[PDB]
Amino acid sequence: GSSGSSGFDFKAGEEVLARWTDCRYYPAKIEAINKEGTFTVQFYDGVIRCLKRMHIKAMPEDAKGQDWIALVKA
Repeated sequence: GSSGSSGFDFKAGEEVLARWTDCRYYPAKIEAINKEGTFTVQFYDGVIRCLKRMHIKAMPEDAKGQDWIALVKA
């Protein structure tokens, strides 16, 4: 526990962040899941590589927009 539960949904075509040859994170998307014991991903440049879950993260709501966090009905 002690780390939240706000989301964990991952699928082929989902947009994500990943660590690259450069230590900074960058906008990417999932191309495949467990297909080669790894997560295949594609970057905005068009390049495709395979990584572990330990090098990939879900992007924030600020990277997508039009969210509903703390905007419940009344």
